[PDB]
Amino acid sequence: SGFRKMAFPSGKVEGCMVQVTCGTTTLNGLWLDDVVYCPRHVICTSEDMLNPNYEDLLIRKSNHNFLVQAGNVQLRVIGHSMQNCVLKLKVDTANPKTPKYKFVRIQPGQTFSVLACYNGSPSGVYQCAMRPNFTIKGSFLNGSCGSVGFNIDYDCVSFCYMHHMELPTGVHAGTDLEGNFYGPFVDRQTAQAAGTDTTITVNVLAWLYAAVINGDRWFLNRFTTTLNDFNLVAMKYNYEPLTQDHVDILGPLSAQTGIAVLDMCASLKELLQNGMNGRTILGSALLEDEFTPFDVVRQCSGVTFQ
Amino acid sequence: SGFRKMAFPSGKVEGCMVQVTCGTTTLNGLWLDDVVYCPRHVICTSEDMLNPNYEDLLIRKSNHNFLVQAGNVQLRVIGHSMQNCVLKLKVDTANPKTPKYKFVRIQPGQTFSVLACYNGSPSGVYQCAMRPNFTIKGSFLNGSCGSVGFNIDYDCVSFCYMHHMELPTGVHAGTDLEGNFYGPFVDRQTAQAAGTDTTITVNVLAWLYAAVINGDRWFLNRFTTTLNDFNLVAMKYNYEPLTQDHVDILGPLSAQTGIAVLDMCASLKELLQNGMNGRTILGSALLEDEFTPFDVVRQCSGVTFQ
Ligand SMILES: *CC(=O)c1cccc(NP(=O)(Oc2ccccc2)Oc2ccccc2)c1
Ligand SMILES: *CC(=O)c1cccc(NP(=O)(Oc2ccccc2)Oc2ccccc2)c1
Repeated sequence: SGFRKMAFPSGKVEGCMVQVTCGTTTLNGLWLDDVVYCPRHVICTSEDMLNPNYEDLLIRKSNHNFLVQAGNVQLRVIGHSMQNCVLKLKVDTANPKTPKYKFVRIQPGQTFSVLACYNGSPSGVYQCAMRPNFTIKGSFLNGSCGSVGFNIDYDCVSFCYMHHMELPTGVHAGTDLEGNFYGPFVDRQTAQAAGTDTTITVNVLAWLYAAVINGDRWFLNRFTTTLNDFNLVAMKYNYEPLTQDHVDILGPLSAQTGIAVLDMCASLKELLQNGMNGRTILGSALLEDEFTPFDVVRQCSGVTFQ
Repeated sequence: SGFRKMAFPSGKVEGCMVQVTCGTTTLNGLWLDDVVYCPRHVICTSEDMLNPNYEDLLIRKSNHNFLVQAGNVQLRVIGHSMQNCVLKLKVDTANPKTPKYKFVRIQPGQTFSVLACYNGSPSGVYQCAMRPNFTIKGSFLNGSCGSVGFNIDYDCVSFCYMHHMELPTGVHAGTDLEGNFYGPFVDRQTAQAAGTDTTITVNVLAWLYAAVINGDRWFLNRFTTTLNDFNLVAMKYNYEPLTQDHVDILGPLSAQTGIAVLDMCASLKELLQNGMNGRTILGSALLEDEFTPFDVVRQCSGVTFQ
């Protein structure tokens, strides 16, 4: 029993984290095989905020202008190239700790673990979600860029996020590991702001199923809803539309608990319309939307506490 | 910016996790140097619930009745002893991945990371606190006992918790790494229940300071309180008494924000008496008490967003 915001064990990623320095700029990089991946921001100077031209900035650099430090070992850079908003530094040594890995570009509503790092040293691990507006609500201080986000599946690390920047609302923006930003953001000092965000409906429903699996049914009711009428309510509360595909995805949790998906939708509609009246669910007084259906199945028992 | 329930990076502990089997009972163990630590429950049989006599159960075992599996390598047990509610199995191989480590018995209100494991394989990492009633609100399924809790400080892992059992309210009980339970619990199938719990006042205050550091002052007021009058309110709301030592401990956060501790106490008193009125703090609609003052200082910037 119990339900926590749980991250993947971070060891396989810890062994990949390095420090990259170009001139006076230092940040984190990810060392896999003989390549180090890092934000291309590392070639920026103190003046290059407004409109840096990265191609122009990079042609002015040589391999030896890049310093890569892996623990107490300096790695020699033997090639460099830029791919979208990431730099790839070929080093003369393959990381002996490279895990089995993949690079994945995730959809909004998907969750992942973040290993926050400073100067190539991991500091903490936490779970977050790609928001519908393609920001993440992370916890990052200066020096954290190049920290990565990941999922682990049968010992294969799927990297999905590299941290670049903090927007004015305190939320975070970054790229996949091929350097393409999530969302409309660009790596330049221009007015950029998070777009209006929405609540991830399919994840709220998954977490209501987690609450039931764990033994709690207070918020359930005798009603059902059509998918159309639910989505009318959802739209009113700034929730994302629920698709038939989402309903399909919630199938296994529905079957484990015996609660039809559209019946849980009627539960959620009542919760939106009436609030919680001072009660909690899984120890929260708000509806939680940063657990996917897969996350619930992974963490919860396969046997419901009936 | 941002504030998350952050765990320590778990790699140094992952490399220590093994599987221990005695007869038909299997659970997790912790391999440090040439010793494996595990719950003494591993020598229990299917019938030994009510009142097992562990000394009697153990004298009936030999070294070879214990099977220790570390990845795909079997470790040979060459000695065994029991210390309180843990077993120590001397193996013929020192763990080459042993980190610098210590064993610590923590006070209630202290936090730590848990690496949940099954069959010696880590599954997830999360943060929790030793509650005042000496349970933890973990996330554990069958097979998780022997999973450990830990803090990391300058590459030294301080182990503080080994998981044993789940109580009827779904909260969790376990030992320090020398096998002494936290709380009054015993490892036998007898009616045992969590005692009434309280909210960890000094941690709530730390988290209010985190909210201010991150840029949010809505809940502040122009009032102060004496420590005595605050504790009268605290006692009324099932909060723990605040001591002058706690006030001292909150000194650095007070100094970083310019908010005297007793002024933050007046804030908290108002929040208890009036509720939040639909507002949130650091994205929570409840007052959070599983961040220590040390946790806040570690995660937050050293510069307040004024
Ligand atoms: C650390 C890192 O990798 C990084 C990546 C992108 C952007 C930034 N900092 P920022 O202030 O923008 C730049 C400044 C100078 C040179 C290039 C980019 O990020 C930012 C934040 C909010 C709005 C606009 C830009 C660091
Ligand atoms: C897995 C493990 O290490 C462990 C440690 C202590 C207790 C248990 N299970 P439990 O049902 O009690 C025992 C059963 C059989 C033999 C010995 C102990 O735990 C428990 C839970 C709630 C009330 C009382 C006991 C597993």
